[PDB]
Amino acid sequence: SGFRKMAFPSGKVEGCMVQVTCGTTTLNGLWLDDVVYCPRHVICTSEDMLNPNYEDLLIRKSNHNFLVQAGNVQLRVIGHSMQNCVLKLKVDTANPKTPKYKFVRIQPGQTFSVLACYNGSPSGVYQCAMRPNFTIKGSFLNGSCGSVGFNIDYDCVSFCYMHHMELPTGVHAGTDLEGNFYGPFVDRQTAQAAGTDTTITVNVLAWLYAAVINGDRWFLNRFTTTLNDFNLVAMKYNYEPLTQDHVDILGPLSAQTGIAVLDMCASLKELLQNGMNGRTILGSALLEDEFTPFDVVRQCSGVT
Amino acid sequence: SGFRKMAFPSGKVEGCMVQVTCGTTTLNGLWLDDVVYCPRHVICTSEDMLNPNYEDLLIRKSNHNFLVQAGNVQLRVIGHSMQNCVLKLKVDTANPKTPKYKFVRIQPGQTFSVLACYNGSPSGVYQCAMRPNFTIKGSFLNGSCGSVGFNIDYDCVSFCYMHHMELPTGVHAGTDLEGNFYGPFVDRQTAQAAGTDTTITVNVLAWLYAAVINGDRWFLNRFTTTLNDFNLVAMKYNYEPLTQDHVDILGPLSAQTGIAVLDMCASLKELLQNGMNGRTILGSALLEDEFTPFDVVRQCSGVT
Ligand SMILES: *C(=N)[C@H](C[C@@H]1CCNC1=O)NC(=O)[C@H](Cc1ccccc1)NC(=O)[C@@H](NC(=O)OC(C)(C)C)C(C)(C)C
Ligand SMILES: *C(=N)[C@H](C[C@@H]1CCNC1=O)NC(=O)[C@H](Cc1ccccc1)NC(=O)[C@@H](NC(=O)OC(C)(C)C)C(C)(C)C
Repeated sequence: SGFRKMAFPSGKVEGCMVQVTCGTTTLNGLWLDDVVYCPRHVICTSEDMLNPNYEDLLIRKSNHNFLVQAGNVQLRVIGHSMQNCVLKLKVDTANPKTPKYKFVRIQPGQTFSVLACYNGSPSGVYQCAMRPNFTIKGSFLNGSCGSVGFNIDYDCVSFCYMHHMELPTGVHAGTDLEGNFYGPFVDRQTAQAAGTDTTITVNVLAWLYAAVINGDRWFLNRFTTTLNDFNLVAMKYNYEPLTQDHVDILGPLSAQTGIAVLDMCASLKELLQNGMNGRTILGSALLEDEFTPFDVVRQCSGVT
Repeated sequence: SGFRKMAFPSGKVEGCMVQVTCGTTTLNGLWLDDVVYCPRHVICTSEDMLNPNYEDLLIRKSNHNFLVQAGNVQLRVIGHSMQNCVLKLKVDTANPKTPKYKFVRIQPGQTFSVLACYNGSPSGVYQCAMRPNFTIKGSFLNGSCGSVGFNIDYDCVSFCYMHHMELPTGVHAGTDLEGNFYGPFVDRQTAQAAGTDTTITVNVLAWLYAAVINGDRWFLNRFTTTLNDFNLVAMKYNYEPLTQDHVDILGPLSAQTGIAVLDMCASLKELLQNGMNGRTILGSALLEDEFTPFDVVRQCSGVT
């Protein structure tokens, strides 16, 4: 038992990280087969981002303007192209540690692991959720761009995030591996900011189910609520309205525990209105919303 | 910026995990050079732990009673011995992915990463602290024993924990890699339990310094306290008394931020007495005590 914010083992992704240098800018790239993926802003100088014409900037560059270092070894760039906000550098060597992989675009509320990298080398791993405002609560410093977010299925790495920028409140925005930013954010110097960050209701309910699986049952009550009644409370306290689709994906956890989804909603509704009596659920004095229903099943049974 | 509970990249340790089977018991082992380390309880049946004489149990066994599987490959056990609560199985093949490594025993309050494993295969990674009651807040299921905890220096993996058992409150106890349990716990069926879990004061102060580095400064005040005055407040709210040694190791963070340690103690003292105004520090409504002063420096600057 016990329940922790748990990341995927990073070894498969560690073998894909390389360093990309263009001019005086150094960041990380993702080396899969004979292609290296990295943020396109690597071609900007300190004073190119004010009004960056990425097309003109890249047209001015050639292959020898891009340096790729894999550990101690220089990889020779033999081609380059741009796809949305991602630069694609063709190299003369296929990565011998290329994993089976997919490029996926996730929905808000879904989770993934981040391998934070500097100088093309792994530094740390942590678990993130794509917030409803399309930011993530990362930990990133100078040189971290090109770090990736991912999930693992069996032996297949699903890459879903590449890091580009930090917003004024210390949260972060990036793209999928096709270069399309999550949310309305862009790799330009405009007055961008994270909006209000709503609590992911279906994730909180999943975490409450995790608590029941772990023997924490004090918050359950014998009186059911309605979806409309629960949502009335959910708009206050800044929770996402619970949809029928969200009720649906909580089904497997409801069947496993014997607690009807609307009974758990009644429990959550009571917790919001009366507050937690300085009390812990899974050892936390707060409701956690960065576990999906699939995350709970994986950690509680699927890992075995 | 941003600050997250961050684990070390697990790839170096993933290559050391193997599966160990004895009788009907299957768990994980750590394969370094030509030795496999695993909990000695693997030699017990379901009804041997009531009064286990591990010496007699191991004397009855031979090499062919131990099966070690590294991925798809059986490793031949050619020797066996017991050191404290750890079994050491000599195999005929040295691990080709053996990292540079050390066996270390950590102090309470220090942190490490856990690679949770099942069937000798990595499942997830998360960050733990050795609690003052000598337990860790892990996430472990059946078959997880032999999962290890570690820190990484440069290229050297410092193994500090191997998982053995779960206590009634859903926390966990284990040994160092020499087989000596942390705390008063034993691999026997006695009425063991985690005691009161004290808050690691020096870690909370370190995290407050991390908040200042990240631009969170609202909790600072211009009035200093004394160590004795702070500790009077610290015994209430169940904080560890702050020692001069703890003040010492906060020195580098105090110099970096310009905030004297006793000024941060005054800030912490005010936070405990008046509570947090539903307010967030680093986006958390609570004080976090699972980051050491070295953890803060690593995440804020050292990773670059
Ligand atoms: C990439 N290495 C770097 C990562 C950030 C450094 C500080 N924390 C981070 O997460 N990102 C940047 O430097 C980007 C520009 C860039 C560079 C290389 C590749 C891709 C993108 N710039 C910023 O994140 C920037 N934010 C910013 O301008 O925010 C606005 C647009 C004003 C809302 C700064 C954090 C550097 C101020
Ligand atoms: C190892 N695979 C297993 C891991 C635990 C299963 C449930 N969560 C876990 O962390 N540990 C055990 O099964 C141990 C015995 C053992 C087996 C193999 C190697 C080493 C040790 N037993 C327990 O953890 C046990 N706790 C227990 O008896 O607690 C007392 C001693 C009564 C306080 C159980 C969790 C299985 C009840």
